[PDB]
Amino acid sequence: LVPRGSHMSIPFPQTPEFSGALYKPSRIEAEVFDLEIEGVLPASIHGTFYQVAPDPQYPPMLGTDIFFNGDGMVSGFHFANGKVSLRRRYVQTDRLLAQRREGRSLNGVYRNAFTNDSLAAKNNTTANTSVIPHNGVLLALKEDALPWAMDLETLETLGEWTFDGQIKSATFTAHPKLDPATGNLLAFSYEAKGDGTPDLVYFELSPDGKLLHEIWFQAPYAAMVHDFAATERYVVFPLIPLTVDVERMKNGGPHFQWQPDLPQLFAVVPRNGRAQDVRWFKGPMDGFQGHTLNAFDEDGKVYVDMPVTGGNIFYFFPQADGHVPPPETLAACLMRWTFDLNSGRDEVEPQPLTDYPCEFPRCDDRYIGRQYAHGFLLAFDPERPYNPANGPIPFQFFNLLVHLNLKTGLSDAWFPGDSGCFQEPIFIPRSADAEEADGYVVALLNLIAEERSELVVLDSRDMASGPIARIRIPFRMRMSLHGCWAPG
Ligand SMILES: [Fe+3]
Repeated sequence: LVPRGSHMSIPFPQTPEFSGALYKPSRIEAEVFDLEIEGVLPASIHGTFYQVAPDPQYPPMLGTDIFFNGDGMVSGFHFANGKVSLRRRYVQTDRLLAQRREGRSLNGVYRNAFTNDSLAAKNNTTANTSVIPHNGVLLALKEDALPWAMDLETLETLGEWTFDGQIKSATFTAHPKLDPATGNLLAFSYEAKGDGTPDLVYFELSPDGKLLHEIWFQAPYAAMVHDFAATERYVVFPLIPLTVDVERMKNGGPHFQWQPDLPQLFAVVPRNGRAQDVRWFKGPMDGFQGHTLNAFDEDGKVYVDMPVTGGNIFYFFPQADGHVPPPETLAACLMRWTFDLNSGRDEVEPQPLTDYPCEFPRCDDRYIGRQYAHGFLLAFDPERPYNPANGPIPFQFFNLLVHLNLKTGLSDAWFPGDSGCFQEPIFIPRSADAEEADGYVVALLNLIAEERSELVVLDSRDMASGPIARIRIPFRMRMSLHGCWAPG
């Protein structure tokens, strides 16, 4: 390093979080006016697939970092009349612009601003986790701060979005939902009054941005609430056993720490209710709640479907003794939780809906919060062939794109070959008439031995047959986090 002097950018680390087809940095802001398509893209698909990826503008100041900490890079694939175009742009966060001003990374440990350079922006957010259309803009979200608005067509950054000053929490979820009956934005905040606070808030916003209802209450301790579930009548907050200690953070340590002897906790509250209506339920220890597939309620009972994993998958938030289990050890599958508000019992056990591990679930947007029978999922089957030119098996490697029928319990999956894996899918209805889950499943396919990327389109009526269309991208797309479909 010394012979590089002080005027070069420092090298990226040679760690797994910066290596291979999935995690090597890209940093490409791009416009591709027309994409090559193999196969036949249905001409009736009309709208934009937005996705956000962490994609660090600079090598991290500390010489190491986690995937979840990268500057948000939003892609929009716009589908019209059989043609697809791509725009990819950074969210111009205060954090990004400060780093660009200095020409280097100014930010330290994930969600620990005490370890930043004093020239870092005050707002620590990277707006890197999800995207959703709301009130005429695209919101780029990350759960440590308010979201950042972008122009739906150009992906120009509009600024921090405060919802016309109505949202008074310190943070806003990256897992809001759109209510399919009203178009309301259903959202929440944890650590809602600052670092380490136990405050939780539910928010409900009209499609035109008006705050319709809020419910402030407190958890028994500060914990990660990554995703949530909203039904017709209830909201459920899953508190993952990852706890916050501000003193540990002042000393340079991680924002969260896994607690292996702390029950999974759920707060269940009426959607139009108040703090005093909150009820708490407890699940097993040493397990953690994945992303919500869907949820609904009927009579006394709230049902929530999600992956549940039997131990700490977050190696960067280790328990106090430093131990982290080998990810391969951990039992995971899709589960249904049932919260019976009329029962005597606080204690819940999740019931399996699959016998295989999976993540990145997607239901039909039109059935969010309602009784439903279908989900799309990514899964990893370790017995499928794996081309050794892929390199070592990366974090968030999923070699199957799956349609699960909840009525029969059967799965219909596409395997893309031994050099392929997937990013989070979206579902596009075949028409506004179409029955539940009848349409197209669209996802990025990473061809990791070639370091190439395609956006694939499958027909939900026959997933095993593979793509009806493969949209070739002329550069490698880094692994992403969440995306959404915005219908024209
Ligand atoms: Fe998420």
